[PDB]
Amino acid sequence: MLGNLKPQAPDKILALMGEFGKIDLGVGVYKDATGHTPIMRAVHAAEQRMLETETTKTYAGLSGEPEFQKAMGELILGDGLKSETTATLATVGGTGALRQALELARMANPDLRVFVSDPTWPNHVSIMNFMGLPVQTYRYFDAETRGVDFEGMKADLAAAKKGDMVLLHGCCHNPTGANLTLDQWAEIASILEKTGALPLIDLAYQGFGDGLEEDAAGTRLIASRIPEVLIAASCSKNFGIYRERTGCLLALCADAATRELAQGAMAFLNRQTYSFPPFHGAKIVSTVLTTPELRADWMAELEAVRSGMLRLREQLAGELRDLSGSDRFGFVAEHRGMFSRLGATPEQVKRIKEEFGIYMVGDSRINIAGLNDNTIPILARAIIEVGV
Amino acid sequence: MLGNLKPQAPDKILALMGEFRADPRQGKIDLGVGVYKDATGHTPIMRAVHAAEQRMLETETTKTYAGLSGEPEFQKAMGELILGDGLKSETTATLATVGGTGALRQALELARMANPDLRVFVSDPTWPNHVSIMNFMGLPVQTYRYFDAETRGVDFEGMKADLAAAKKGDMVLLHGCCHNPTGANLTLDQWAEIASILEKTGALPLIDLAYQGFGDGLEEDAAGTRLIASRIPEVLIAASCSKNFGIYRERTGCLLALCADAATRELAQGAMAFLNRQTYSFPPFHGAKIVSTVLTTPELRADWMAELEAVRSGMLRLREQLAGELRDLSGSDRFGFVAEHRGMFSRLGATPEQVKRIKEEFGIYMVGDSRINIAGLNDNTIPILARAIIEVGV
Ligand SMILES: *Cc1c(COP(=O)(O)O)cnc(C)c1O
Ligand SMILES: *Cc1c(COP(=O)(O)O)cnc(C)c1O
Repeated sequence: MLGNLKPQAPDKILALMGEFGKIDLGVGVYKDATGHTPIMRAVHAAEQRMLETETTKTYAGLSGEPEFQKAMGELILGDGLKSETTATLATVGGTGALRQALELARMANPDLRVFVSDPTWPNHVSIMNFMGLPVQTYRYFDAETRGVDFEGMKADLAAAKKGDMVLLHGCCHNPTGANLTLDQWAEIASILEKTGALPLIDLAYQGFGDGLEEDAAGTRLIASRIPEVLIAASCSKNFGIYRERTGCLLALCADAATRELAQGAMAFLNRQTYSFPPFHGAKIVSTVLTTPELRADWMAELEAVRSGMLRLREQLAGELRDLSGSDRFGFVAEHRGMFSRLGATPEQVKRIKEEFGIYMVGDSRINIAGLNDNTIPILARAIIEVGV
Repeated sequence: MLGNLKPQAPDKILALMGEFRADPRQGKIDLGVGVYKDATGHTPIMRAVHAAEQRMLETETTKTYAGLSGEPEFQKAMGELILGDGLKSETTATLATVGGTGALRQALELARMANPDLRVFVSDPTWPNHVSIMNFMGLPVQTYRYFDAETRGVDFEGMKADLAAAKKGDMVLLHGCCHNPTGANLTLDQWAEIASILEKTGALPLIDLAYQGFGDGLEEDAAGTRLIASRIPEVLIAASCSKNFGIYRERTGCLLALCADAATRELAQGAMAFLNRQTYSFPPFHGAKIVSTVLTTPELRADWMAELEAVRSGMLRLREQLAGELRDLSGSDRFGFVAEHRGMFSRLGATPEQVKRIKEEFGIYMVGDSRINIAGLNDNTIPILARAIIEVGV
């Protein structure tokens, strides 16, 4: 039996995590000045309170806990949360939210295609291939301007037929760092409504872009326009609870009847995959979000992080500038998120890691959070010497 | 498009729970629960577990991404708990999953990858979530005789006669111990015979281990699992930590893939890691960390085993009380099976009419297939339940 198993290729990001004074600029995890990803204050306070209040660990709810579903929905959709038409499913991280989203959609439409961005988070395509779902890409990144090829994106999306799904990153686009503006989001809304394609929003960095509410702007706009939308959210990054594996899937529907259908289908999906969703991380989130004192502190720490990285971006672009007179490496300061695609060709990347000891994802994706004024100059010279 | 979604049926648990909660009767009983409950009808958090969570709170510095297939401490601690000294890492592939269910689903996916023409054989009856998962995946499900309705024991001749029809490559699902929902279990000699059948047919055994420690003890409950692990070169084992550790909601379990050689081990381990990544990526840390901490910390380990021990003994004497009550009431040893059955559950052998006659006449609720939870009994309940059984002529 097991001997017939075909060997499976390594994951882009996770691979370097293993192959890793070395400078780690790979895996999408935030790190403080001392190269450590700390446990957020509000999070630590939440767990302390949990240990004291919980009296049992019995089987809880199949789709998660009501407190979690309600909290997450308000965080993402703000006052646009139409409870009577929204289904919520607690999942094993954002990745699980995506999988469940793909399974739900396929159940409803056995003949669907998925339009993903060029480029996009690698696991998006691996999972789709695994499920056997036909993937279609759409122009998003402009390797020249290092921005978004909006004209090409609209061009490609216009072909989406009713029944197709279009995957968009709610904010802080992994791995490019290039993002759409609110006006651009409104145009996509037009396209989606004209074509009737079901949009699936990957929301894994709410808080790292321009703030909690602003980062959700595009998603709230799509939800206000399109009658049926899917949102897969991850609590890993913005709550700093990566290993807890907590996130959720929101299914926005047109009528209260369809909601019940989807909610049941969602609950069924958990049952056939792993039964109940993990409680610890979800419990942490609901505790932070529902406790005013804890929310305020969380918001503050998250704001501090976002600002820090934004401060690092200026520095990096500045260093490179001094090593170029006055040119092109400014995109770094315009990119919003935790990643930024440089441009270093495949061979250039390997050379940098094997010589300068700095690990960055093959497609030149660098994690700006894992950098500081003591390593920025090193990176600056490292990429300068690697030329082009 | 979501409106063209076929309506998925509700769990069923909730329905029974609602029917119960709605009953205005003051002395209604609920033996349909699927979790352990103490004398006061509560599902406590085990001591060693509460101590582990405290240790973690005071010693953990980060919650970054950890291991894709679980943590080394977890994998080793679990593997040794289940297989004891018979564990050989060079051939054992391990994967941390989201609960036992996750281990099952990942086992099915793994085997289907290895053999697309896989057929699964499950017992009659089995944990209903089993067939459900298989149906969802579209795997051919075959059944083998198991529960003898007249004696409430194992119809072994039927089991082996049916299992003889399994072909090389097919998968056979065995409950390692405390057969859910029947309570009827195989003896080591019967396991030895099953081993001979599996060897002869070349079928791959999938062992569901969700109650190690609830039957006759830790080592005793793993006996059958170990016999097969040594006899059969390729074995898959799906363990759960929900019940024996009382961490139901944490969602902790693991899939062990025993392979014929080290080359196959790396091949299996790589595929298992791939499977987690394609489903939900990294597995949940908390519950697994609690477990490994308890198993590796001597003081904790000891306290945990002592608490499990007490729990097992309590349910066992509770079975004797009921069996004795029935003995005095029937004037026969007809319900002696109650005392022989091991586990948290037991099938009375009552028909749906009987099950509902008991409910409407006695206020005692139970699963439609006459499956009761021994933990839901006590000195007050046993007398009532004993009478109900005799009264409806079960
Ligand atoms: C982090 C991330 C995910 C996955 O988050 P998990 O909680 O780790 O599963 C999904 N999509 C994108 C774009 C991400 O950046
Ligand atoms: C309880 C049980 C399971 C479930 O374990 P989880 O950790 O809750 O998924 C699996 N199989 C059997 C036979 C069980 O009794």
